[PDB]
Amino acid sequence: PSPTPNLEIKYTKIFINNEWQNSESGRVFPVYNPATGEQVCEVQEADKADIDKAVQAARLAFSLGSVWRRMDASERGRLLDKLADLVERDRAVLATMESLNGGKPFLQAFYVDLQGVIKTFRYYAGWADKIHGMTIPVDGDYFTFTRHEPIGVCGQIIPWNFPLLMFAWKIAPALCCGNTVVIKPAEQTPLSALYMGALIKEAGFPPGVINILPGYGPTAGAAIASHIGIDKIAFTGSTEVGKLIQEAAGRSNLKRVTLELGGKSPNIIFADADLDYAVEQAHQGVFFNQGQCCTAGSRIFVEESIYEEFVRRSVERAKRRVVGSPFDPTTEQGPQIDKKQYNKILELIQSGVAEGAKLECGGKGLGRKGFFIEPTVFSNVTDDMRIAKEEIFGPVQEILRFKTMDEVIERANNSDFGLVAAVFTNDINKALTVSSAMQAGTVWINCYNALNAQSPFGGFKMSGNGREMGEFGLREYSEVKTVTVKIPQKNS
Amino acid sequence: PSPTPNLEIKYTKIFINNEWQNSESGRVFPVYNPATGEQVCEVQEADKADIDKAVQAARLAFSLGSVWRRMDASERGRLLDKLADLVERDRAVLATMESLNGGKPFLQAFYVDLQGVIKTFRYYAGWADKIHGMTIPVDGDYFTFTRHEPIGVCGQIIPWNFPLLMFAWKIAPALCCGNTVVIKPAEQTPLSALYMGALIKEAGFPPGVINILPGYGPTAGAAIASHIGIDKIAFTGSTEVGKLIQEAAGRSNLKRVTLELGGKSPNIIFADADLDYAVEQAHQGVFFNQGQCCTAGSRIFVEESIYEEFVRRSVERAKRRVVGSPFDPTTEQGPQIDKKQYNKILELIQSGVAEGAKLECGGKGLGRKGFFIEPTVFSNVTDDMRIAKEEIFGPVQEILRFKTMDEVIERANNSDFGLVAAVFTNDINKALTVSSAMQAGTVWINCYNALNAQSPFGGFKMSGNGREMGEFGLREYSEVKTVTVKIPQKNS
Amino acid sequence: PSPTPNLEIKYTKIFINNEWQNSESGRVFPVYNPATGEQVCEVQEADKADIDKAVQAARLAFSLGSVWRRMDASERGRLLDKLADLVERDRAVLATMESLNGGKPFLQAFYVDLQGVIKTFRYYAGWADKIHGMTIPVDGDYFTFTRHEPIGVCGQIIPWNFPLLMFAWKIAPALCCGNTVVIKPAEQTPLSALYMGALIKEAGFPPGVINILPGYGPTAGAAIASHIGIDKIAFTGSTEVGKLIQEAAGRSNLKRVTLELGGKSPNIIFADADLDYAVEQAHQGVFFNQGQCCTAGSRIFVEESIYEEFVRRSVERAKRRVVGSPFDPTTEQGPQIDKKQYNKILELIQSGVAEGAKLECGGKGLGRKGFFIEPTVFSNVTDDMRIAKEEIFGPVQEILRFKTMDEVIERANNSDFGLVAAVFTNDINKALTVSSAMQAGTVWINCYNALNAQSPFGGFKMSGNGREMGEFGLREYSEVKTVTVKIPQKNS
Amino acid sequence: PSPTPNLEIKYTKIFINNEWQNSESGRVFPVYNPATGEQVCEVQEADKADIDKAVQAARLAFSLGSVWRRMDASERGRLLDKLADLVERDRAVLATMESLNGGKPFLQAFYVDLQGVIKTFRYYAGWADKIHGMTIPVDGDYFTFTRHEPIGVCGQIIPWNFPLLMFAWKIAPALCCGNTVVIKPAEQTPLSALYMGALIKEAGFPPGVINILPGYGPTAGAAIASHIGIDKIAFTGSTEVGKLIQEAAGRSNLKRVTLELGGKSPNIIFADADLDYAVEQAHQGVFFNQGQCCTAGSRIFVEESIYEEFVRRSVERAKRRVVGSPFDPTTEQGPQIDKKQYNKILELIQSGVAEGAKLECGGKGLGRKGFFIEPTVFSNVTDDMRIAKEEIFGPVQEILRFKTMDEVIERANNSDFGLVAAVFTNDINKALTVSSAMQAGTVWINCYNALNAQSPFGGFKMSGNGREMGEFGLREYSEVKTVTVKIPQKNS
Ligand SMILES: NC(=O)c1ccc[n+]([C@@H]2O[C@H](COP(=O)([O-])OP(=O)(O)OC[C@H]3O[C@@H](n4cnc5c(N)ncnc54)[C@H](O)[C@@H]3O)[C@@H](O)[C@H]2O)c1
Ligand SMILES: *[C@H](Cl)C(=O)NCCCCCCCCNC(=O)C(Cl)Cl
Repeated sequence: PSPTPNLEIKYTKIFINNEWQNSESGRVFPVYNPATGEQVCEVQEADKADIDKAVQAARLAFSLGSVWRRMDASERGRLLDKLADLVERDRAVLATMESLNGGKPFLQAFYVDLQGVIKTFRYYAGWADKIHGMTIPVDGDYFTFTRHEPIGVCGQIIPWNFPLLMFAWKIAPALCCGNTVVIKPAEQTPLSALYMGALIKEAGFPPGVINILPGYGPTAGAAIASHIGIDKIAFTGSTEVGKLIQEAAGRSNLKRVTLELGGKSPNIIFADADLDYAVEQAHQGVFFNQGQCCTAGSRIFVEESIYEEFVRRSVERAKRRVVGSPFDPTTEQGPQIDKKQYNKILELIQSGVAEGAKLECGGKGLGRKGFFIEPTVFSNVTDDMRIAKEEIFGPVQEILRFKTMDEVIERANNSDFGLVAAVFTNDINKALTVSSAMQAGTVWINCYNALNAQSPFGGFKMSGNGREMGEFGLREYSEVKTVTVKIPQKNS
Repeated sequence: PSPTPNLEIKYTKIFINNEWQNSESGRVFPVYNPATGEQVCEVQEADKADIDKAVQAARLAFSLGSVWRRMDASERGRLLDKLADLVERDRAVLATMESLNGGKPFLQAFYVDLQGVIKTFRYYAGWADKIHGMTIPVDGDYFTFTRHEPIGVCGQIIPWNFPLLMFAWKIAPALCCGNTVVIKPAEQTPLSALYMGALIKEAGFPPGVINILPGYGPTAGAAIASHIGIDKIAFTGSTEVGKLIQEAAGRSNLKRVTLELGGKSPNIIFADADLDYAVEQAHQGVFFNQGQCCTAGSRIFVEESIYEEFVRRSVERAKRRVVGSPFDPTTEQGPQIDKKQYNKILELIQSGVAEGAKLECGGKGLGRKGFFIEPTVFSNVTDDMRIAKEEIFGPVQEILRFKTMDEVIERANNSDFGLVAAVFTNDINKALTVSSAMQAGTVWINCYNALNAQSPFGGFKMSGNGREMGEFGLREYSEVKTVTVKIPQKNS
Repeated sequence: PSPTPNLEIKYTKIFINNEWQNSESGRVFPVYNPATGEQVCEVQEADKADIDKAVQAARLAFSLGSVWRRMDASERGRLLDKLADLVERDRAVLATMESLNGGKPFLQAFYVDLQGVIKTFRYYAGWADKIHGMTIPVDGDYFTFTRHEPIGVCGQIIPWNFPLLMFAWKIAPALCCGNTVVIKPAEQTPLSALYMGALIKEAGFPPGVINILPGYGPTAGAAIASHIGIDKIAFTGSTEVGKLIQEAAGRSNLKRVTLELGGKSPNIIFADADLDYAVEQAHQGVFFNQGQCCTAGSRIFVEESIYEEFVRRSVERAKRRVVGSPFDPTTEQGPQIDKKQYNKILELIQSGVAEGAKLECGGKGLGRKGFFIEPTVFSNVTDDMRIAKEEIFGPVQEILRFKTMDEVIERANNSDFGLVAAVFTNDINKALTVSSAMQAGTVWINCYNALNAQSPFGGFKMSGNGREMGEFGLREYSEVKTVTVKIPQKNS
Repeated sequence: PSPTPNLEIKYTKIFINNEWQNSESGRVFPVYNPATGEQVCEVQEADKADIDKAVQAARLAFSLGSVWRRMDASERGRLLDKLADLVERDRAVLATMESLNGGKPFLQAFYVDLQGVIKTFRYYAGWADKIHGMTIPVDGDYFTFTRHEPIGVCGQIIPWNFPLLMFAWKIAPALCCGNTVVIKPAEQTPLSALYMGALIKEAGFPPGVINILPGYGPTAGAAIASHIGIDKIAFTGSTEVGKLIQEAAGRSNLKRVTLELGGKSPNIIFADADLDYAVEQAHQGVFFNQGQCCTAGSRIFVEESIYEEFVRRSVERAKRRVVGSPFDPTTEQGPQIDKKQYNKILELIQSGVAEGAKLECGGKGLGRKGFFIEPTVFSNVTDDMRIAKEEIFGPVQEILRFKTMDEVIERANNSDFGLVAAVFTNDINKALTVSSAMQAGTVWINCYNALNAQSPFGGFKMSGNGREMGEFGLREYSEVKTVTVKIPQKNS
């Protein structure tokens, strides 16, 4: 596959009730190509007034007796499958847009992100008519059952590091369960979300079931978080804003909250691991998607006896990693998303030099247009360094050494985060002891970043709450109702 | 059974690490009998310094390799069953304490509250070794499974209207899942919870697994809600404090939050219901437990053709309702909990008279000592009256009229609350249509207040977040971990 | 839609390993049109040697490391969805074939049977990657989980009354779970099953995963039931043959057995039912599919006070029921399947007259070409009559009267069968009491023959064992393996 | 604990409807001590006439409106817990009976069998009120739910090798689900089951819910298997009789059937296993319970490089295994059950010698009284030998050698049985590849005979049908009913 030549950005308006609208204020905001710094287009800027219009449309679409509420659950599923068909048809267009707008190498957006999007919609297409309540053998002369209903209007806020994939992760389970949605893409990367609005219309979703509101965080995002007519919010982003979201839910209407936030995830390499394999997994585990990934394995603990060789191989690999234009097929790493993130990464790199970590390679920006940074490897990292504690979200690998299993379990768990973890060993007892002891929502054994539509994902500790993907991803998008019926005489 | 004669209050200290402790400040606080106003005893007053000690004890008991972590899940269940046996042995003592301290008629404390306590422990005793994760047929050469682990240190805050029962509702699922607990009873009603500490020690729970911290809201309660070493908080109480709890969770450490809060629940009586049964069920649905129940059916909608007869019968029932000493076996209604609640009820009664509802009977305090209120009935209630909107938590029945099913569904659902609802009709189509349309966590058909250990309970909208009881109550007290193992070759 | 003009039968051979094969013996057997008696075509006649070759192909396709075993579960689901797409593409052809071969009115095969086929494949397409095992908190220092594996080679035998729909009901869950299949359509109706083999190949199922073996019962069917290389058998047909199947499994290799067999199902009409609706539902409930349906409501019990009016309305409806050529859009009822069934029906009708049931209308064959029987209604049926006890499988309606709920529950359950039951009443207490007391696998309330892909179906008593459709339909097609791993130290 | 001095055998009669009855014929049968050959007592001999009375009693106890059918599910659970309490109270008496009657060393009966009995009853006590049906979001305007009802009268036939444990495994899930039971202990070992009747009466089960019918196979057992009034049969015993049971169910009334039958289970030892641990586990895995265990690891495959050392260590262990009086605390191995089993073992030992296996030690009877056999080890066993294919059920260990993982997987799976399997290795990849490839219902990794009340258990292939223990054990004892209600308008 090749990037779509001369990609037209057709959809730049607010999507409400299946109609393209200007912002109430008339304001628009610029969207950039992070690889060149040039403006790609302008987009209508949603603010609190547009959120209120979107919530009203989503609320009306959810009303008892509406098309969306009366629809067979199996037909909700068919609509998700139709949406997957349209994404597959437009796969190269959407991957080009993800590359252009988000800086991802086009072939990675096509084979990773877009494959994840399609598989997510197809997976949840299958769940819609398989969401079951229960019947319960309660005490007394009663018939008791549960109804698993949609919650209602779900507000969703997503970040710039996986714009389209996070859009799909959020709307697929919500729609699977029968909710309606007001979703706010990141101001950096609204474009593929807006294109999805055109596919949502083309697939035949009833108006108001999905409303897409491009805009800034403190305006549009905060309006969603505090809205008294939104029943549930899902947020993926920084831990700092996660706190604000949960606080705003409590101050407003006690909407249900799920969060996916930062990580500083440990990747533990025992001396019996295959080094060809573990070095490459650990390299991808921290450098994938320009380092802009919540799952980044940013604390690699390596057993002492293989530490020097592991560092040696990792440095050779980082020095070889190809940075360049996202449309070039040889590019492995594109730019960071913007100047703020670029500056944040360099400041943390500078703190690592100042705190005495060993800079093995990289450590500087490239002098090109856009926001490109050399693949950077630190060794001799220790637990109290800022780079060992703070999420970098950049192409910065950190390698630590350990001696014993009990020691590395303690150090791996000594974090306020707990998103993912990994252990590489062939010893069954160590693998299961370490994976059971990790305080993390996903633990990989002999792999890294193995995510699948079928398996739930989410944080321990301050990395978030709730799970996404899998069956358990549905639980955050339903409200349980118990119905208890007096009967004349109960028999088993 | 008879109230225990000359009940002495043996347990008045703070319970941490299975030992009885004085408050760090040295302060005690008085506990009163709401039927007489007399002081019953004094109890050690926990504050932030005591909460800090309790969290440390609970964290140590939760450490990997501890007695509580290593215990077979089936043996966690055995301990809950042993606790139930001890409650059963001491049922009269505990019911006497609930009557003396909480104002509940002794026979109701004995046959309702204590029965629910025993059944709750026995129910969750059976779940401990039946909490299952899953194995998942993910894409790719992987073996994927989930582990359902305890979260950690759970802080629990409970109110004064069901002191012992809410104690059991909170600690039983938490312990069943393997958590450790710091629990704060209401300052009005600490005594039965402290007695439970003695039984917890006698049953053999490891030290630090349950810690019981009597004290006030802004001191002990707020110290739990903002504690950075508490992983999860559960709260039952006012909507106003629930909002503060959820905000404090976001501001502090993003601890997981469940809430059970206010209600203004509708009870819908159709003309084809069994009338005398519906009158009695709706009477109990308002007046049970001195009206101090989150489930109170405080908006009774009666179809117009039976409205006058329903009111007349309801008024006759409320006039003969026996109000008196909780220890007297003829007493149906004890006092309200304290002067603050007493005054709140009286002011809402005045608002009902001022806004033109028809005071059919009652409406005043009874006697001079304690906090007794005449059973009160308002008819001709309309939806915009304060007594139709605000939770009263007193013995005040509100009766409204309606004409059509569509109308009453809309009016029932027009509420920021959504805790329970009921419909009385012999028509299967009406019953299913109304119960499916209610925006409430529990809907009763031809009954009211039918609560069972087996069935989940909780609020829609601002009545709460999450569910308690049943299998689903366990979901708030576990963390899901996904483990994904790379394998050489997958076969189905 | 309209019948495919001049339908040529393209597929007439045995389907093994995605190849079209002649019988090992060279023998063929004729296939007839039951509406004219004319021979439609000849089909290769499978016998024991052909079954043996098919089992070998299915076994090789199930080998560890094979394409079908290694495929992602989600990709097994995609293949079922592709098969559904192809059935939809060829819907009119397939409905024409079911009409020409089976006698079903074309419009019914198109809108009922073929819709069920498509919905069945699409439903199970969604389950394949959602079949989960469990992880278990066992006693001791162990990690225990379950794998739900396909059983292996499944033998399936289906009857002539729903040839294509039952073909789908059988193969869809078996393939969903990852099994391979040797399936034997009824000798009267092999044609649509053979066409499906072409679609199975076109969709891309690996060779040997589905093998289709047309032939006779005591030859091909018996060879499947006794085969020592078949792990599981599923049979739908007569109770008599079901007994032979279970016996043959015990005598041979103890293959797992599920059975769907006869019924004599009760349909209970209380005096408050809507007669316009209930008369039509009970009419369709006996007469659907020429009366050739296991779910037939062949014992209608009508409350005394509306019995005469119900009989009057039922007779009027039967007298207007249009019998004729299946291709005529106005036809409601086609012919019976063959002369043997035709003769069985008429002999039972004669038994009814001889035992004193009141023949209200019908009772004779129509005297044209083909096997057409007048729609027949008996009133004054009593429980001891042959027609009240024996499954007729023809267009014969039996109407009984009852007085009390206790009485009708006892008479309804006084059967060796227990496939289905129904109750028509608006009284919620009677509806739930009757439905709960029925000894039947499916109970309808205020409807009849409401079957859905999402709902499990199957018999109590001698109407069968196991369930089909829904999630539970999967349980008969997987084998549970428990894996228990010793670990150094368990923690919760 | 010590064996109970002066053990009186108090309960020797038939147990029907909670009454002790004489046999209808008047016959009694003798019961022997297999360590001495002496007669212990005589027991009333049930035959067809007694089965008939028991089925009538069980049917009446199951009728709608009976005490057992109306009981809260939670109270069925309380009765199982009470039965566990009484077994614990009488643990030493019951273990003395199992030792005296079954030949089990008393300490093994006390610490293994009786612990399993108690844990089984306590586990299923917790399931009774947690058996849930589902509510289902079907297509069309319907409300659909399932109820999981008890099947009815369950016949249960158990063997002599774990008399009390198998009695508990059978009646616990049946009663949990609400069935009634007619259970026939083995003629060799009726005593502990009859004692359980006294405890069942003492615990307070309603009359007729459990009926205990001591007697022989072709008389009492065949009467159960053929009974037209029994809904379900469960049988544990020989493969040959299991085939007869399944055939008899087909011939009689199509009762549902579960079977636990023979095994020839493989135990695979890789060179990288912990060798001394593996030797001891594999020794217990074949010699436990006098070798009379369906799970016996009677094909030990040892990787060639550790084969000679493994043989030498296994021979040393067998030569020191203490065979002697079951009441003696030094005894590890008691006698075989009776003269028939003794002779069958001796003949198979001769077969191994004749066919060229290396007799390393043992091979003859021990002493002159009772049925004691020397612990016997064969090495250089090959797959075609009779001792490698036929279940011995005696203290005969067989050791085989292998070279590759692919080879040992193929040889382990080349069997008509598939009850259990095990693999010993410290390599995670080999452990998971082998366990996934095994055609067996339980696979242990680095352990053997790790059985737990929480884990389901049962055979692949001819080792049986169905699963026992765990949640899945309940599925064989419930009947699923789908209830589908027409509703005016469906909303999600
Ligand atoms: N996958 C993730 O969890 C993820 C994604 C992006 C960034 N981060 C972390 O965040 C750091 C900073 O990046 P960022 O500033 O773009 O993250 P961010 O949290 O500010 O932005 C994520 C989303 O939150 C919206 N948002 C911002 N402020 C909001 C507010 N006050 N109220 C409601 N919504 C608001 C944003 O518009 C965007 O849609 C990064 O360095 C990284 O460490 C994590
Ligand atoms: C005995 Cl199994 C028998 O005759 N069964 C057929 C009953 C068919 C009822 C009408 C067809 C229903 C079509 N719908 C479906 O197949 C749904 Cl997908 Cl379950």
